[PDB]
Amino acid sequence: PIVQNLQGQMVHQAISPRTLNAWVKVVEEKAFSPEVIPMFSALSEGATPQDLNTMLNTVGGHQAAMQMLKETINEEAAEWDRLHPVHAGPIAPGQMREPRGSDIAGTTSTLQEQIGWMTHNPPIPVGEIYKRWIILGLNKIVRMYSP
Amino acid sequence: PIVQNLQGQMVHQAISPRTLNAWVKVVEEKAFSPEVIPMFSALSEGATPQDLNTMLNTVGGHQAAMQMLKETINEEAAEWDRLHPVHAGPIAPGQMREPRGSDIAGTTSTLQEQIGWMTHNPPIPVGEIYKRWIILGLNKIVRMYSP
Amino acid sequence: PIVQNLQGQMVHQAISPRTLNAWVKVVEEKAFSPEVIPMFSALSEGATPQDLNTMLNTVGGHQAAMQMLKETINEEAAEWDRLHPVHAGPIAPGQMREPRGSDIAGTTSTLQEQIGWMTHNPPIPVGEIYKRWIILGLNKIVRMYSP
Amino acid sequence: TSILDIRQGPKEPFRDYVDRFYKTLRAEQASQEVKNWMTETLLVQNANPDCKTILKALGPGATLEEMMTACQGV
Amino acid sequence: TSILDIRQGPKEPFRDYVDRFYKTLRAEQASQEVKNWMTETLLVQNANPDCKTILKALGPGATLEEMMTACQGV
Amino acid sequence: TSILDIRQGPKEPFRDYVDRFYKTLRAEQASQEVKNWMTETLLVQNANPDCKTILKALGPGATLEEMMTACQGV
Repeated sequence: PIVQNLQGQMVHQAISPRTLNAWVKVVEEKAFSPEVIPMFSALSEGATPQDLNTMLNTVGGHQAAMQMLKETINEEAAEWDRLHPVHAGPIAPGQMREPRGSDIAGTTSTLQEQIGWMTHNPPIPVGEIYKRWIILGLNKIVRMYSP
Repeated sequence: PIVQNLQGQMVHQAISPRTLNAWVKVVEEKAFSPEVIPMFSALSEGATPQDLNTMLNTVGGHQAAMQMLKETINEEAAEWDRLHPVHAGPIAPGQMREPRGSDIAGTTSTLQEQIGWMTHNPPIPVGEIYKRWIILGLNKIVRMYSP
Repeated sequence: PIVQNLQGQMVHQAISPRTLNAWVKVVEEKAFSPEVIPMFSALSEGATPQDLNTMLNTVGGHQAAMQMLKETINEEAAEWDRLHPVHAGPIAPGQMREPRGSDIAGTTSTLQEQIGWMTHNPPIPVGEIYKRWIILGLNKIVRMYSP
Repeated sequence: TSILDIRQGPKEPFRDYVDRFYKTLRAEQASQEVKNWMTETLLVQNANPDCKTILKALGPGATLEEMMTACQGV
Repeated sequence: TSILDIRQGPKEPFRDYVDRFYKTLRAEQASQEVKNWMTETLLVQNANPDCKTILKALGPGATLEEMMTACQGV
Repeated sequence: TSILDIRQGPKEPFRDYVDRFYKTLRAEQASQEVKNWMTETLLVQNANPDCKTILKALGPGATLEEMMTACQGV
């Protein structure tokens, strides 16, 4: 995640193993139950896309759901690209590039790039955009997996 | 691992016992399952070759796989030496030596040497080269151990 | 152990209880298995002789092995004294004394003395000398305790 | 076990089968286009006659929540 | 137990035997060259007749994934 | 399970039923106004005759502690 250091700057720090394991354990115990979404939300505080793929990729089991989510993440990403067209002409030397759906999904962007966008002024909340897609896709799952 | 200190320099710090044990427990529980690879990747963040041999050497069980991996690590290392020939003439006093496959595997290099290469400017990512060999060899295993 | 402080000096800090207990638990679970040796090696990082006797003395069970090790430690120590004779004439006021086998085994030396030797310039690696004796004696045990 | 060996039982819920499919698909490393081909093809083909019948009625263009709710009583 | 005493059962999968071999090989401390000699030699020699037959057909130059997939039905 | 399928048993305490209701209501994602409509309507409607009778006597304007204490002996 990207956290604030004592000095008063935003720097990246790694997520903790008993945080990781707590994510694992939630999924083990409460599967598709709604409490998973606030839980997720708390444990995703200050998290990167990269950390969010890590969390999704480290799941075991419920592979039908994991595939449905993936496909929702790509749909929501396809929709990001649709709604926000690429911008006019070449990229400025003085500036950094606008993200695509795949940069938001973490796929085409690097960590330093993910830190550029979030730490820069104005900052862009690529975590929160992926977060809604995850929560939206979580609703899809919850609604389906209701019996 | 080699971590950044508060002062703003990269220094080595030892890996933690409940990190060690978490590595052990993953292997105990999920054996050859794919979730082992992101899991590995997270727990290998900022890790040395030396720490990576420690993790491989501390395995118990699955010795057929452990041997297949070893032999993959040496093949990938043999390939490193092939692709990157040794350089022209004697080593400069002002400079430090280029790594071989066995330095990447941690075998012929010392820790201080592993810290020289990674901390120096430009830095060389000998962890990430071993990491791909581990992940590649993990694919070999996963594909075989599918039933 | 003797660790580097934030200020940039080498100072002694005590070993942790869940480190201690992790040493205990390894021995409980894996007895004489080879994984014990890398495991030992990691948990002995930056350790003193004094801490190494603490670890050996805190064992319960496997007393035949513990005696075989002791006797190996004394043999290896007797050998240290043989190979390295005491030096010519009286000890200088400006200098500190050379170690014997029993100083390496921690027996005749005090902690402050163990910190003098290791922290001083040149430093002498009395941990690593005891470590080889422990590993050598571990090979003896492993080879015997193979069935 | 190979992906071709993944098939739906005569009493096995589709759901439990679809889970098995994307687990085994999870151990296939092929190009995405090939894996798309496997998805639309092999899944239905090794599905049981009763659900297979059901899935034929959904037509093409169908998505996983609709397939999964479609074969629920079967 | 000594490395010479490691042998494959008449009904034991090779796989379970190869695991036993590199565990015991893991408790041998000999030079690498000697341990290479042990690998190519002793493993096949104490392998059962049915797999032994199979392994003779792989010829030399063979690697562990190919041996391990070669004696799978046996 | 659908919200319409939530009903009170003939021997089931209301309390255990109300818990089931706001759990299932917790998995409904509808506008608040609709969920208010569901609250005043469906809860009483699928309540058992003995408590249903009781709840009719509370009249309208009633709140959950008063409903919950009202159907306690039932």
